[PDB]
Amino acid sequence: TPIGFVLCFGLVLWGMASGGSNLKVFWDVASVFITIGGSMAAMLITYPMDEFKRLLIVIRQTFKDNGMSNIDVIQNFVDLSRKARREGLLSLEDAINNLTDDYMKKGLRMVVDGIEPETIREIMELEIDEMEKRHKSGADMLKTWGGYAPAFGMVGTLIGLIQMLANLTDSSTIASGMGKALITTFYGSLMANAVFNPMGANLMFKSGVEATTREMVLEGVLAIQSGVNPRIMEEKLVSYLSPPERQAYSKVQ
Amino acid sequence: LTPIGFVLCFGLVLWGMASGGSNLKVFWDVASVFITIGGSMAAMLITYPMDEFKRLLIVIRQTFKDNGMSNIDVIQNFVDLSRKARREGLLSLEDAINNLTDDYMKKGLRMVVDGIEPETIREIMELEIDEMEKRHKSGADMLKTWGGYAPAFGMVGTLIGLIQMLANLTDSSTIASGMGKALITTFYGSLMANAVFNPMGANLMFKSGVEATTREMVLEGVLAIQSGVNPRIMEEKLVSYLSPPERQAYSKV
Amino acid sequence: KRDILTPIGFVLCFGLVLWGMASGGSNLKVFWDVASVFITIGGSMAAMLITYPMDEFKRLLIVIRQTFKDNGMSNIDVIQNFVDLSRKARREGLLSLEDAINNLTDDYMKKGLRMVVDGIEPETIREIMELEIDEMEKRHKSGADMLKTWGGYAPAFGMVGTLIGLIQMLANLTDSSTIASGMGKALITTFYGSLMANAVFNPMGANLMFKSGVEATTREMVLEGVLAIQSGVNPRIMEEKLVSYLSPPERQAYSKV
Amino acid sequence: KRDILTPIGFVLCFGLVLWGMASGGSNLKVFWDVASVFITIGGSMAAMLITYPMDEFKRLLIVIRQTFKDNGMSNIDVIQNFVDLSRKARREGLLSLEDAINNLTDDYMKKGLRMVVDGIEPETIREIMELEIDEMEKRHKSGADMLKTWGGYAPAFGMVGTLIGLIQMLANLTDSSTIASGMGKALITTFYGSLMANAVFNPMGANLMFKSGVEATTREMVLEGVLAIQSGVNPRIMEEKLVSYLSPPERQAYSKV
Amino acid sequence: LTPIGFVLCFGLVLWGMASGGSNLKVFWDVASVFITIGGSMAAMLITYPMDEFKRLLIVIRQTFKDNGMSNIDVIQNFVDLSRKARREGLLSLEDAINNLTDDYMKKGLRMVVDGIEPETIREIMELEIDEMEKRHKSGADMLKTWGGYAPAFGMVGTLIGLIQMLANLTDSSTIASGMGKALITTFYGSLMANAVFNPMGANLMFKSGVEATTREMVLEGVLAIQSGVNPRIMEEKLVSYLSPPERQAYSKV
Amino acid sequence: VFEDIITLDDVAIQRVLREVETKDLALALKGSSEEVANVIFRNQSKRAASSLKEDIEFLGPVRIMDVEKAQQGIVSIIRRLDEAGEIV
Amino acid sequence: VFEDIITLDDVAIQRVLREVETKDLALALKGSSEEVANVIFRNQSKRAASSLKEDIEFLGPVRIMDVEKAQQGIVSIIRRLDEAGEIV
Amino acid sequence: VFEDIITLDDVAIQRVLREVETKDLALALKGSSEEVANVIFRNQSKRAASSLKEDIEFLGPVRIMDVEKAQQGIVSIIRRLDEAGEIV
Amino acid sequence: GDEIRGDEWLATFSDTITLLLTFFILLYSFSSVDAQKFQQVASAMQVAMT
Amino acid sequence: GDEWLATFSDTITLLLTFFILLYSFSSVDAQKFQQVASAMQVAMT
Repeated sequence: TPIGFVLCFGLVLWGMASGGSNLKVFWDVASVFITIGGSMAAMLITYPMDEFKRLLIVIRQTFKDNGMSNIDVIQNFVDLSRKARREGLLSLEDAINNLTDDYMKKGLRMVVDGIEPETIREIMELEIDEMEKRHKSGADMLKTWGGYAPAFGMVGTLIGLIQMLANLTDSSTIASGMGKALITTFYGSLMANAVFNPMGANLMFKSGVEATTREMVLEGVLAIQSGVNPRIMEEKLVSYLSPPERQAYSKVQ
Repeated sequence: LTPIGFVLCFGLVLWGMASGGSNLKVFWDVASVFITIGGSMAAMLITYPMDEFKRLLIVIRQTFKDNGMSNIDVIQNFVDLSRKARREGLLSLEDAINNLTDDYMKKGLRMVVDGIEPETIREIMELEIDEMEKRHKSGADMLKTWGGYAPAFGMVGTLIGLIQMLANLTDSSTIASGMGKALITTFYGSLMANAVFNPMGANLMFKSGVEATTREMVLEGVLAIQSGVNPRIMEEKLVSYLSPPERQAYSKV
Repeated sequence: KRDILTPIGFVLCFGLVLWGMASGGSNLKVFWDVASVFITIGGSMAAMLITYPMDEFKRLLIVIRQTFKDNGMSNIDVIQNFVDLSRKARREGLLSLEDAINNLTDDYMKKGLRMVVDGIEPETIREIMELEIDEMEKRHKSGADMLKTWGGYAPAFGMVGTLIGLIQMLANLTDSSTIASGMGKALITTFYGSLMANAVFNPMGANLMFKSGVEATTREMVLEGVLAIQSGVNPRIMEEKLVSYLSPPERQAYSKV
Repeated sequence: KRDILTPIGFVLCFGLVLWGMASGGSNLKVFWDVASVFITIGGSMAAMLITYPMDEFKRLLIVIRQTFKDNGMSNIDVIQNFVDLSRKARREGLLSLEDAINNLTDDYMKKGLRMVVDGIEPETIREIMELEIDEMEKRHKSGADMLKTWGGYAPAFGMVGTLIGLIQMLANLTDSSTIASGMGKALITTFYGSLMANAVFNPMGANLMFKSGVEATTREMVLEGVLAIQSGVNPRIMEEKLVSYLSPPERQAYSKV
Repeated sequence: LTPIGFVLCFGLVLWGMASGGSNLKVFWDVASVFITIGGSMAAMLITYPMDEFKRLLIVIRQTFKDNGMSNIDVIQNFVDLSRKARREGLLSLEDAINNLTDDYMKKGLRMVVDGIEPETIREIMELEIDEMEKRHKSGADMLKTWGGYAPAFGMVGTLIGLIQMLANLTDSSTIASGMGKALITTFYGSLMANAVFNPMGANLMFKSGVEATTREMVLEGVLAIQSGVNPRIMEEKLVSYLSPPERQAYSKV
Repeated sequence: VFEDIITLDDVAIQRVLREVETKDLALALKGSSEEVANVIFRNQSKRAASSLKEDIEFLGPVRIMDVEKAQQGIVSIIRRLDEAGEIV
Repeated sequence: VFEDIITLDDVAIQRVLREVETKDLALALKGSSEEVANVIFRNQSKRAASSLKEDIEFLGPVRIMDVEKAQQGIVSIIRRLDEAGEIV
Repeated sequence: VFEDIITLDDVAIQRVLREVETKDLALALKGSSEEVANVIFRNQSKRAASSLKEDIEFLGPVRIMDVEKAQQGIVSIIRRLDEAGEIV
Repeated sequence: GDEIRGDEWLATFSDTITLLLTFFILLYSFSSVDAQKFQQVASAMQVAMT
Repeated sequence: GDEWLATFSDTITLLLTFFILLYSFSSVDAQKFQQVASAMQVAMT
């Protein structure tokens, strides 16, 4: 949700407008090219085109791909463990296909197809690893851009200061050129702190949330194959829930 | 103590602020509050959707008021339970287990009373420890992330202040007081990071390690109850978790 | 096929900085002074000579230069070369590839293929070829770490220049020529240090590691292609196993043939 | 083990700082500021109370204090004590050692040897005594991490006092007394924060980690001496394995007895 | 490593200091050296025990001679030893072992001619490599720690100078000279960190990797001689340890 | 036989009950009377007994022979435990 | 069985006790005399004896036949090491 | 039966001259004539032939009847590939 | 081991203040301080520190 | 070993404290400025 972006730039824009100065003192078309274009050009040197495409994919996943609730994961696995206890293991095909969650039908499908549990863990732990690697790579790209933008804004500020010293004519315009040269640094810090750094941390946090759910699903899938009691399956999977989540789960199950 | 540390931290800083006879209103600026607090808050909404932010806020609040039993009292309960289990068996501990106030000692001991092999009891209990540590880390990481955002948006507000005043100046005296108003937002971000967010994030990390030691202590001793070890041997292994100040306090009790 | 992102980035990065430098119609000479060159560029380069001996520093420079001078045949062309070799292998024998192998340009490919022709055991070839990849990755990492070391030294010596400029300015604040000389030293040392770190050294080091990983993947596919010549497979099982290493953009790129 | 670098380092560190403060004709009262004490020393200590509850804060302070004590006896004496114990245990049996193992002041040798005399299996003894080493290292790491946490808090609150002082100074430019108070606050808060971090907290926490590792090694070889007493061996194979744990500059010292 | 980088580093920086017709005596202060070097050295004494300093002196002394064995030389003699181990048997490798000066080739080679299991040889030789890396890493950490202490105590001296000057201002014309004089300690700390301590710490880390590669190369050659590989087999196995500049130099000889 | 479990003491039954698998216990409880299950329900925890309640009910009509083989597993566990410390 | 232990010297009785474990020693000591326990709880550690003080009480009811085999087993181990350095 | 190498086609000799050791093959060629050596050198890689030449000039004096062990082993290699893709 | 440190702002702040100090030193180089106004401040700091 | 950069920005801010205070009690000489401005051009151009 872009609610954070609207609030971030809205409060910043309000802060500039809060002072009696017009907003034109913060606008500089040349400063945008030095900061945005300079840091973007360093990103082109830093990263190949393949990393940019993977970053764009992982960014779109954040705004669209929601996931599955951990309360639903335990609720489904507990019922699946219960049903696989009353009936046989080769009786959950109707339930397996009706699961509205990827990586869980696939994990359960190699359980009914009789592949070794250790190979199931390795196959589905690698899927966790590539998800983590994809998010970490995209997060590092955004964090790298979050370091480039203020660095190139500082370079643009230094250029403005050096130019001002060379053309030193009026002492009453020295401070005016001081603030005009600082626009590049303001652009760099604003883009780093309102766009790049929070979005990179967003990918890192979203990776950890997904990794916990995938490990919880993998734990349930392995417990279905090596048939455990529904009490043991629930007790094993409850550990992934926070204390607030356990009370919510206890009411339903 | 954390609740009194917050009172002491702002109280001691405020006393130093007012020590030289200066009025404290020079440190108050509504616009600076909204740029620093609001801007860092909005950046946190980019990193965390306002559903995981609430859950992480509750996670932080949960650790602030929880008051578990002491480590010394863990020894006494386990020694008493081991002595009683060697007289009337494991099923005699059922009434004593329900009188516990841990929900982690209770969960492990209830698996002990039922027929649950030590292999799955261990990995279930270590899973609870690992997921507890991950939950504390995510809450601490959220606080540490805010401890970086607040000075970051204090710096953004300082640039806004510096640019605004350097553009509209009337004398060298009004410029000097312009820097003071520009630096208020940086002061807000530094104070919020160093007095609230960073110490609270490190507090969660410290609490996670303390509870992890207690839970490893409880697990190593839940397995000793069902393994039928001697109460003296159980106590000898259990007391190798307490500080020497705690070891003598347990000796006299 | 062709890496065009980093030349575009270099042209855009230094073109935009140059455009900003000349934006006000000012002389570009104001951004040049030997004192700042001697402090930041000279100081950080001499600090690099403390970390890296000249023999090893020059050696890592060639590794960096060779990594960005990639003129070899593309991953598709290697696969099309292996199926061509596999076709002749099962028709005229393994010894018939001696002339074809010696005409190859990839030294890694020839090394594995020559062992296959001479009859070296399959697990010996894999062990040697894997060690070729592992040591080449380590060499590339040393070159990239060298650039990252310089990317920290240059801003560090640009802050030393700021201290030099400030002290020089403060000691003679009534000279007006020491002030100008000190003023330029402080600002331009920082200007040089941030340009070296953020426009050259740090982006180049990260760029080097990405090229190393791509080249390692190419070698891992060449190893399987080499080992499939030894076992002996028609260019139908070879083609399917080789393209599993191909990148998703490259997987269907050759699908027309 | 009669460490002299730490007492000497502290004397020179504060002696040089004090010599710098009393350089020329400066009166030492100018470095004392009550407002500064409240901001950085008080502020960082109060932030320490947020991170660490007062009960656990006291515990870690006790853990830090105990690690810097003279402890008991050196690595030379424990080998001599174990060899003397081996002679007495190999003649009068494992028992009759109660008097010898009760006047000791180790509290870790005593714990292991009491289990040996009682007749506890070596596997149980080894796992209990190795658990003591692991938990002691965790306690020492917690104390050292607490010192490093304070080493980051004090300069952080020293910078807070700088902003407080500058804001005070710039908001009361017509009042010289408020200007003087604000500037004195800003300068001395940083001075206090940098002294606490760089002269005390950061060096001392690292010093705790080195002492923890040395103590862990001492406990690792006390366990071997305890287990070898239980598995009765003559006092020549005991002194064979105990000296293996000695440091390279310590093994030859024992050879001269 | 020759000490020409130190002469270049201080010499090139000193040329920049004196460039704009600036007198160098404003950068010299004997008391400033004691505050910066002595203060950071006293902190290092607190930080590190005596044995760590002795170990640091050993690795630093080693890195300034480096009169060891070239990688091209290692393979050249290993390939020659392969031929003799094939032409005249393994037992004939007794005079050639004692006529070389490597102190690591000999230890591994003497193990080969003494009938020791390949896994046992790999255990001993790899542990020796890890010991060498640990010695270099701890030495580099010590120099990096000193590279953080020297600027820290240089700033302490600057603060002392600023506090003392401010207590006796009385002139309004000696402030700039006083501030410049106080800044000398910080300049000394930064110069010693960036020109001595940090580059030397990175030098030890780089030297560790170079020696680790040479020792891994020797271990591969030692195991190849034990198994009696073809001289062509060990050649191409050891050639995959040389840079392309080294491979063309080795083939031409 | 499995019908001799009633005469055993509560302490001896409790040990073997948490050793016998719930499926094995459920399989051997169909061939026994209701009074047999009472000595089994009491000598187990509430959670263990609750799992037994659903396991016996949701197992389905099983062959007579399958019940016979299950009782051997339970009746043989107490056979080796006779000298291990259990008093009969 | 288990009568000629008082005559056995104080040095050697400690040696045999290190072989027989707590479970075997306590099982044999139930069907013994008061002065044998005093003999046993005088060549043992002060706190090790207290461990066996409660163990013998904890067993409670037990088949009498377990006493002789433990006593014979304690008798058997003495004979099998009777040729060692300890006095016969 | 030896000396059948010179009778087979080049491809068959190339395959069988890809898994024999360069030492025993040299041991089986020192006593053979030049025509047998010729069919070996040209059905092998240049590096492999150079390795063989180095192994025949530094074999030393060896007794008879052990070469036939290498020759029979070399022939036995053809026998085991007679039931494979190779043909005679 | 991605440690979260809240020091990303520090680089921008350090460089911004550094050139602000360098720019303010330039203004003071060609400026004249009021002796009477400075004398008040100089004497007040002696009272405050001592 | 870079925790000291926090103190450096602290000290540079401390250095800037005096000059912002001095600048408030200052006026442009309008002649020393010409000397500094003229020498500014000579040093860089």
